[PDB]
Amino acid sequence: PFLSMSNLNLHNKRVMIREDLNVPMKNGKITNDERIVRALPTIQKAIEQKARVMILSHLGRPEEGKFEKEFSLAPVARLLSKKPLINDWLKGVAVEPGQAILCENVRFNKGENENNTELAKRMAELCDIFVMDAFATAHRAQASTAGVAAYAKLACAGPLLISEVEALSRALENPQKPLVAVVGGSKVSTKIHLLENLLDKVDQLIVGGGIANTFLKAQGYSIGKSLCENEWLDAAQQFWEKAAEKNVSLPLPVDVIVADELSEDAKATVKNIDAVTSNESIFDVGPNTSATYAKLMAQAGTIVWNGPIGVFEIEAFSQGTRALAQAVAKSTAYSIVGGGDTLAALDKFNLTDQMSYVSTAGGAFLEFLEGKLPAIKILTQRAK
Ligand SMILES: Nc1ncnc2c1ncn2[C@@H]1O[C@H](COP(=O)(O)OP(=O)(O)O)[C@@H](O)[C@H]1O
Ligand SMILES: [Mg+2]
Repeated sequence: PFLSMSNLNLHNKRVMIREDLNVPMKNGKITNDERIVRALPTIQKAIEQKARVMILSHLGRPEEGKFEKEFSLAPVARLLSKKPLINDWLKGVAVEPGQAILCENVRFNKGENENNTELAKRMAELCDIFVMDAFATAHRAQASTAGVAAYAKLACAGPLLISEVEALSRALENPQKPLVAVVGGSKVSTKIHLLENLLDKVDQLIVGGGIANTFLKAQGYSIGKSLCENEWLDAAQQFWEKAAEKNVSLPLPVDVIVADELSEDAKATVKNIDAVTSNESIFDVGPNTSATYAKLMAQAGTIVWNGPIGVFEIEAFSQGTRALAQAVAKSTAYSIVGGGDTLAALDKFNLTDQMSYVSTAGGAFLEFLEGKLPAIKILTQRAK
């Protein structure tokens, strides 16, 4: 699709690597460095080929033009060396072959967020080659993610954006069939565009949570005070029909666990969808349902899963989402998961390293599966 850092010669060149070093911080110190640990090899391969390395990154959300130490990449710069912070980097920097410097937070610059042309051209001035190695940022057009690549002598993607693209697109443009997609969450309305793209691709599709509750109500079931989006019932109904004529299996919950208050404390009751009374709510799938899911995972050649299928955070309402998680683990399909809350689940059940690929990207992960990304567009345009 586009050019890669592996296929380009970096000997003695000025190389500008955009990374996601946007780490959490507490009163001046780093609390989680997984992003640095992930970004390291890209920086090691550049140095090993004796590039003159300029490391580019964002941190928090500062006021453009207003320097504050709170959003300084200083602690990162110390933590990188252990594995200099350059401040006035736009006017130029000498960098010897084989060493690496970290430019100060790119979001300080007047014009980053608008993808200002002038700013971008100036960034492109400062380097021979630009390496977009920041998939978690690729879904927005900003001078440091999009503009710079538009006007840089030579532009390409780094190996991380490569791993992430390989995994996502592996399971979306020639999946080992059957492909199954599990999609859960609070709202149809935040995941409808994802459902649309996957519909043209999957063999089975499974909705969970709010989403499933909306679909069950579009079908005419009663679900009491369960979370649902009434305003998307027509959308859900029409999507159900589209699935039917494409022959995409779309099994809804046949049994659920309900309670009349959401807490570790109240009566959890396993029920047929028939039997949901007027002031109960659905918080999880039942055994019959999560056995149907368990079958499709076991038979799957590929799996894509975004969103827990019950209120897994409370313990009575977690059996459904664990069951599912375990099925994807034991399963032999190439599994791909993503989402803030889904990772949280995979962490709670300590099943994270059993999925073939875990995305930590959040929004860019989601927009890609929707079939929509500015960073990627330009990297190919330049490969051409
Ligand atoms: N039936 C339900 N009722 C209330 N909340 C739910 C229900 N199903 C799922 N949820 C909640 O929605 C969140 C998952 O939403 P979503 O953002 O789509 O997942 P992710 O962030 O993993 O992609 C979870 O935190 C979960 O507690
Ligand atoms: Mg659950």
